[PDB]
Amino acid sequence: ACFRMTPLYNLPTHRACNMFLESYKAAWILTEDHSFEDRMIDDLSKAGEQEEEEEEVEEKKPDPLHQLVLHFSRTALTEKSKLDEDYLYMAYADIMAKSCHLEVEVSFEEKEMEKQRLLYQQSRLHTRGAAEMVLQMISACKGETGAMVSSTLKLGISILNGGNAEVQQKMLDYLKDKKEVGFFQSIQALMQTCSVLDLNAFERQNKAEGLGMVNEDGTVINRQNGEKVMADDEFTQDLFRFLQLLCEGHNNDFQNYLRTQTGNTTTINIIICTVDYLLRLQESISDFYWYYSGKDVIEEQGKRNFSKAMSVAKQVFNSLTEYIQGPCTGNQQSLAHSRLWDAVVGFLHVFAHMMMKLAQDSSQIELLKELLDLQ
Amino acid sequence: LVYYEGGAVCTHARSLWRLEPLRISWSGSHLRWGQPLRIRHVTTGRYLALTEDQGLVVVDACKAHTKATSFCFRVSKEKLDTAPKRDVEGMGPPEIKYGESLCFVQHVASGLWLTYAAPDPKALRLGVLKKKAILHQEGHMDDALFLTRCQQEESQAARMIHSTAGLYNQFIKGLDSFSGKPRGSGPPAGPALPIEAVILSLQDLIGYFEPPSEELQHEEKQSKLRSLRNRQSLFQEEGMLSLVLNCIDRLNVYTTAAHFAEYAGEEAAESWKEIVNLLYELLASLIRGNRANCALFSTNLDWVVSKLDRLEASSGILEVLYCVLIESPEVLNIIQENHIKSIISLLDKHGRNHKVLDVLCSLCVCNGVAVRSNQDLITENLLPGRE
Amino acid sequence: MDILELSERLDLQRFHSHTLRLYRAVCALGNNRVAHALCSHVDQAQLLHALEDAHLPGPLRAGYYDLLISIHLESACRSRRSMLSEYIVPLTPETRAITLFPPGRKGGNARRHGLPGVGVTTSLRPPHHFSPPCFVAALPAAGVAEAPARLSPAIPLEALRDKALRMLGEAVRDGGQHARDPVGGSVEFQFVPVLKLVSTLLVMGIFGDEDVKQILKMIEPEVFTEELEEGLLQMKLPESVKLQMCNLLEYFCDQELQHRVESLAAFAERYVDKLQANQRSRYALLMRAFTMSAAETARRTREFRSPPQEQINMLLHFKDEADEEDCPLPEDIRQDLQDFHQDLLAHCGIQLEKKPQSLQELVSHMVVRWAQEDYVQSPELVRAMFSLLHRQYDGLGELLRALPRAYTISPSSVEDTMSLLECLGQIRSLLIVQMGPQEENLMIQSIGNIMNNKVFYQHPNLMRALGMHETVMEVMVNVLGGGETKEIRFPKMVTSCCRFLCYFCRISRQNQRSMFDHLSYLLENSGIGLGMQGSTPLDVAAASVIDNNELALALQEQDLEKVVSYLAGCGLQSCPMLLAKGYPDIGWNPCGGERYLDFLRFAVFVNGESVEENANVVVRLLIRKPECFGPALRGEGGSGLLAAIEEAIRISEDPARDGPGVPPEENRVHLGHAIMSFYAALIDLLGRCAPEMHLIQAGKGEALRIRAILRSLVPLDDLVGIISLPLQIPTLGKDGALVQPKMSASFVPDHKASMVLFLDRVYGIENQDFLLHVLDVGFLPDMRAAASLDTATFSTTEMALALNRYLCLAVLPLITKCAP
Amino acid sequence: GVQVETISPGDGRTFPKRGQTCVVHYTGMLEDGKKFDSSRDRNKPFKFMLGKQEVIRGWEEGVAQMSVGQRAKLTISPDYAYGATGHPGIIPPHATLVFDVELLKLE
Repeated sequence: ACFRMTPLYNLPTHRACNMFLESYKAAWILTEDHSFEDRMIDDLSKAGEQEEEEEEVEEKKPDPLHQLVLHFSRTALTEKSKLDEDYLYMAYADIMAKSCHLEVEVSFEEKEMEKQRLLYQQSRLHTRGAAEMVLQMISACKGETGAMVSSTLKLGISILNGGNAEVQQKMLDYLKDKKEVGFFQSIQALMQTCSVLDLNAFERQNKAEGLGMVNEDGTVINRQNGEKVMADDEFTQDLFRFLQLLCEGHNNDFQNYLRTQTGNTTTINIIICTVDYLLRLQESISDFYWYYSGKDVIEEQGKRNFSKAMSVAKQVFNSLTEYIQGPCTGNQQSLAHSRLWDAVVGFLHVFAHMMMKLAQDSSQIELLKELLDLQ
Repeated sequence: LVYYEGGAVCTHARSLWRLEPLRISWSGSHLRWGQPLRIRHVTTGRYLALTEDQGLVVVDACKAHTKATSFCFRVSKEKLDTAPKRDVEGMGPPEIKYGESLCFVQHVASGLWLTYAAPDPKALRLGVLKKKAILHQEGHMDDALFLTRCQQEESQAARMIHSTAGLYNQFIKGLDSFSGKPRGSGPPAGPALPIEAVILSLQDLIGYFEPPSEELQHEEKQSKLRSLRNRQSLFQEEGMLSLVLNCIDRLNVYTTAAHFAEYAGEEAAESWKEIVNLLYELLASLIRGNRANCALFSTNLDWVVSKLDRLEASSGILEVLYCVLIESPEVLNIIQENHIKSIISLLDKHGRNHKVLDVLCSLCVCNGVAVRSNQDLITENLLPGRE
Repeated sequence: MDILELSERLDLQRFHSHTLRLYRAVCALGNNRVAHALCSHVDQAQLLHALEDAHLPGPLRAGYYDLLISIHLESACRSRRSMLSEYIVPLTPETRAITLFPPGRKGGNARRHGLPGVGVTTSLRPPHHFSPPCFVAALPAAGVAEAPARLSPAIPLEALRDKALRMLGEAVRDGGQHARDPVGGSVEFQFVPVLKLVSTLLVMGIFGDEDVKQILKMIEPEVFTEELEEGLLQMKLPESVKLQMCNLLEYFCDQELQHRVESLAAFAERYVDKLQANQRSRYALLMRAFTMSAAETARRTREFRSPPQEQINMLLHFKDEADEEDCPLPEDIRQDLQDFHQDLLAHCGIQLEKKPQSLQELVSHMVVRWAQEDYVQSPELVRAMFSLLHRQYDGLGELLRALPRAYTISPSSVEDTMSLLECLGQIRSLLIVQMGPQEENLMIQSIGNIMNNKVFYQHPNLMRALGMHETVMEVMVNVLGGGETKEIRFPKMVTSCCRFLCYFCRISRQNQRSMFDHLSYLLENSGIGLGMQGSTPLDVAAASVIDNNELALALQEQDLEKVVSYLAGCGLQSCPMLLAKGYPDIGWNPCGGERYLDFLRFAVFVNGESVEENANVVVRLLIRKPECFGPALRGEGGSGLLAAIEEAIRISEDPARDGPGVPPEENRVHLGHAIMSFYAALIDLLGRCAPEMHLIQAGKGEALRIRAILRSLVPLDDLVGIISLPLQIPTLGKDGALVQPKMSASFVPDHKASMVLFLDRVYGIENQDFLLHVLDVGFLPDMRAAASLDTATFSTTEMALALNRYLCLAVLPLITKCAP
Repeated sequence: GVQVETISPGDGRTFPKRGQTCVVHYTGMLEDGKKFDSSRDRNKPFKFMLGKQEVIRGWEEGVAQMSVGQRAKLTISPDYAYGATGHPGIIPPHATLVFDVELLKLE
């Protein structure tokens, strides 16, 4: 096969040019970094000459960024059976999410300054309706996982980072005055869609990698397919991080709102939904541990899958902790009467046995450390 | 008959029920376990009842006699019934919650428990989601029922459907009574028709279904549009559309108010034209902006086209057709040369009206898709004459 | 009257405006015949006069402009815009000359941008086609739906473009004067039509360099001066005019992106030439210096051992300067790429005065200033302006997203590529319109032309970039959805839609994977396919999954569950077309069951080995729903498989049970054959699902369980009975006229081959006594029959051929295996 | 069939021959008087070669009788013309056609 692999100089010119195009794109264009998000946000934020007219102060016309947020909110509010993908909304949401965070001993002065700068950058958005737009898009998605809702969740996390009480209050007030069940229905559907470890998919991927047949086009040995096991882990962490940030800072009002929505005709308990997802994840982890129980040493893909699962479980634990913290007595009682105890039992079983197994081989030290942090 | 069913019926009105405590005073009090009550179906007006001949059914109020129709909510199937509760003034303790409490419906006199019948043979073959509900001595675990709120808009719509159905069916019956009987040089000698009630109901329903103003702000307008779509769908599912069509047909049999008067009298003849126009307007309001309701006319498009020539409600019929054509591609696909020629004849006979041209334009294209046959038919029939 | 009287006569104005609307509707979306017809009612002279008429009301003026565009320009602009997204760049000297910036003293990185829309474009766009309007021409005798599609009516494009430029300039000048009698009664009615016409002509490519310069000066003279009058952007305009300006700016940004792509392709050509020469020289050096040091020589040869794409990646991996040394290339060849990269970054503006001095700065400032000056009430304008702003701020990402649609071809392939582009344009046009016989004939002709074309075979990546398979799928599924329940429309066109997609999968794995991605959706539309004869979406799915272990393993459960549910439904009710045709009513649909069964066969069994992951699931699903097995094998009150076959043979003999028995196609279903084929396919699927010998040997409990389940489902005695069952054989009688069995209505050897496969994979043959039993009952008689048929008259008979295939494929290999 | 009436005389000596391209201007009207076609509005003369059958029988025979510089009115019955099928959108079925044809030159 290598003998047949022709030297590139023998290769025809056009094929070589296309190959050069892909190689240059990957190595050079992607590697190049250009930051335009902050500049674009500042340019759109600045409003010009309104002081010159002096009636624009009474009028309060939207600035360009405010107008863009209003446009996207209009699209979200528009009555439709399904939310059509908008690359524009995706790109602009990415830009704002970037702008907000815009991120070995740090002084208290410095830390406070970074907090203040992040608060200002978040104010640029939530003064212009970004939080309401985020809620509207989550309601619009109606429980269908997608890049749109991923971008919306990223924007929400970006503006809510640090437990912004002002964003929390705006979101809660908007939800309470609208009294719409679609938001929490979408959240519930998204959790139900969120995936867990699948031993069958893991085995299928292992078989594929073992085959490693050569592609007819050129040669691609051990070809790799898109990760089947827990592919939506980033989305799951984003969703649960958003829910956590909403309650961050011991916001009892929003905690109780998650437990129950008094004004709304129907109620969904996000805490119990989180417990259910955690239970599903625990069952998956227990089964996967059983799969690896007889085997002396876990292989690299198994380690990676455990790591993804434990990162997700870490985020879930942090979200539940943040719900109950403050403390919120209603959330405490709901969890006490939920299946969290069974989940903890299974987790303890897995923790003990995997601890003993992982201690045996030193190469597994990092996974052991992650396990201990999860405990 | 009563069934357990899942799907759009949860949104639909026919799954709605109203709880009526036996006591008139403080009927709005908090419900309590073991409280005797009656269960009424809003749209039909019928009451859940136990009948020896057909077991669990819905019966009319006249037949309801407080032994068939009396039911209670029980937290647990274990039955003691040692002491009946005393009547209480005021709202009372809040025993039963929405969406949380598990309630078993028990027929007080028999003590039987509401439950599913279980599949009959070949029902499992069909896979139908309908499970007939029965009153049984033991029942199953699963018998427990959640109680869920209903929006004020939807409850109002259900009651309105009940009243409108009763009124329009009475009107249809009155028409059918003298359908073939000329009054001659004498009165029809039948029960007076409810002309004023029909007119007022039609006007109120048109105002009910009126679309939101364009000047309205975007979010509020979208909310109004949703409410309107849901309300249109509920009325359609309960069949008010078909009732309107039946009334229109009965009124159409008569060409003119005088021809109507020979059967019903002058006092109804004056209101004949107003009623037909109002009916067409109500139909248009019901179907306007509603894809499904406009699509229903694919089965009967000739019903609309045949009536275009009529003078009394020409504009209303044309608006109905325009709504249908803007909404439904199916109608466009099922269009024919006869329909196109009828519309062109409408231009010729009723004069130059741009609304007919707009109808023709809608025929050509819907949602970015062109119908070549309709385009070519319009060209061949309209243009070459040049008149 | 004078049409100008409609200014005061309002009712007539509305009627005529809506009449023009109707004209546009009838000629809308490719009805070029109707456009030719409308050319009679409204002529070129009328249209041009209306374009130039100041005194017309705005509705009529805009209507006549739009009617002109619809009759003459709309289809051409649509096709051109559809093609514009892709960038197929031939390798030619014109392509080579292309540079990011235009020759000048300043250094390329710092050197000023060339004017957009001016220069050399080598990307392939199919030419426009027009037909003169003539109404005295001879009427073709050929019937409708057979005649070639009519082209859009011809309009003199040079005169039209000169007129449009002149009218736009006059509008700018008069807007400068701010007169109180605008054309159409409004600045909008004045400007919007001319701008739409100009944008259409730009997209169509009519305007040349100098006229593009004139339009650019009209937009903004100061920025677009090349080395007083007030530009449109400075005028002050309503929202609709701003929207048309946005469309023009959109076009010019597209041109800038296209220029970047073409420059990159040209640089690729030159750089590849240099790299190829250097690589050849280095391998000559290596072939000379292998004597010096073996190890280092071999390590360098590793490069040439790597595939060419890996060689290119390694050669280009010298950006960080940390990997500079490992790259064999010299500093000059590296520096050429570095300079080009810097120039491209400068062109995109990534490298960091009040006066804009560039299209990007102009557009960004204009959008910001508009938003600052007013709260825009048009969501369309808001979207357009902010999208264009996004492009200006990130051109480089736009280039990144455009590159996958860029492909380089030799100039030799240009004619074939253009033919393919024309065919794809027709196919894309077919999407919007509802299907008819004429559109079906056109789709079939385009598909056949594409298949005949070589580029379809040589350049599959180009097809995938063009998204032609997705277009075919969309057309196919629209037709299936239309009249889906009643009966399938355009089966011929759907058959072509497989042959195309199904062959497209056969061509390359990446194509097969791309179609695999849509597998589920094909399966969602498959339900009708069972009634469908010929190729179907189920066959498309089979092509997607066939002979690729990666795809088979990637296959998701829910699809198999859906297939199994369809198969159950087939086992439960009969097909409604057979009853409509009068076929005797039965419980179940063996034909559709067969279709789903062979799909599952292709899924489970790959390249001579079973995929246990899919096979075990299939078995579990089938046992959960045993209706798929058939009314035979039901369990309670169920006749055995052998009795089912015998009853099927009796039915085949007896008419009024095989068919209605009251056929130009001669494919009419025969119930006995359908039942036997169903059961044979089920047996084949089960045998293929059966575990492999080496798993058996290892003792895997799941494999043992599957084999036990299969054995319980199918007893060995029934298989041996079916194998023993006689097969009708040709004979001569009554003057020797060949009496020859009808295969479609008779038991056939493949039915037995399925049982043989099941026996081999599940039950196996281990003992001499059973081997001899099988030989005496079923195999030896069939071999004797085939041999006897080995005569001049019988040798070519279909039964003889079927027996030979059945023997060689199933029986003889088994005897060789069991020879000891 | 074709009825030819001279509006303006030509040379009287040159007549179209088979295989010879005829260049004309024409204005097409139905017998009721409605105009459906004119080459002069497009400003481009119409060219057709005699005996190919590009144009209808009425044009073939009528122009055969015409001469250079000749202007004539040609009346063509439906049989010569598009006939019962007609020209959709443009011409109704069974429509007699009146043409004002000037034979500019032959080439």
